[PDB]
Amino acid sequence: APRSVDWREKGYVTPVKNQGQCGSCWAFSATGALEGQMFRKTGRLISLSEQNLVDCSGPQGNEGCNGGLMDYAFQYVQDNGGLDSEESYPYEATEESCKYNPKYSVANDTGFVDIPKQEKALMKAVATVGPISVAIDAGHESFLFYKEGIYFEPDCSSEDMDHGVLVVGYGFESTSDNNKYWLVKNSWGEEWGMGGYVKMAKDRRNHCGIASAASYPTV
Ligand SMILES: *C(=N)C1(NC(=O)[C@@H]2C[C@@H](S(=O)(=O)c3ccccc3Cl)CN2C(=O)C2(c3ccc(Br)cc3)CC2)CC1
Repeated sequence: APRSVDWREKGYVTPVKNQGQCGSCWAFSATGALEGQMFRKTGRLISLSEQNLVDCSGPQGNEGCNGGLMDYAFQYVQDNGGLDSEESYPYEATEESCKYNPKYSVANDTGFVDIPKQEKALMKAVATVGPISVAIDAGHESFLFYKEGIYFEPDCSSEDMDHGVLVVGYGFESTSDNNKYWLVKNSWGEEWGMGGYVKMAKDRRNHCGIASAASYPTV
């Protein structure tokens, strides 16, 4: 694999969004991964509707503003035969009745791939596929108040993840002893972290569980 990857530079990634006070992180992770894969397929980057996921994917197991799984979201898109654009079905940050309209579907998927639970496998997937949905342990205030640099939290769990985010690349800082990172897009607005991104510690024993539940949709 390349020593560094950044899919933002290749046009795969929409600007950072803000889930607000709705527990819809999973929906933002899922739209980010699907935005990437649709861009690979068609050459068109189109922002996708998180609200469509929040309102409509209960049958697949998602719980609206009380949590969900990216793979359940990918299953919804396949079962449903589509997913509306962000423009057509804007974000409300509250769980509402399903308003999916197939006229404004701009994305599709045919299933999903769960990546083997190791960072070397995650790196291979990021290098070859595009942005990847991942689960992390975000349950420390060190993460809440992250500003810049490589995030490392000694108490982070590799097994107990509570936040879905998007790996858009990886690389290394030239600074000191530990310098590799995953480039991660969050859904907490541009104010948080590095314009909404966090450099998460890479190749340090699956830090925060970033390789424990990684997946992407097939298109
Ligand atoms: C986002 N605003 C919040 N977190 C979640 O919904 C979070 C996303 C995924 S995960 O990425 O943490 C994960 C964890 C374990 C295994 C796979 C994945 Cl993808 C699940 N989330 C959770 O917080 C849990 C969950 C699992 C399933 C359902 Br349905 C609801 C919630 C508790 C694991 C709401 C804060």
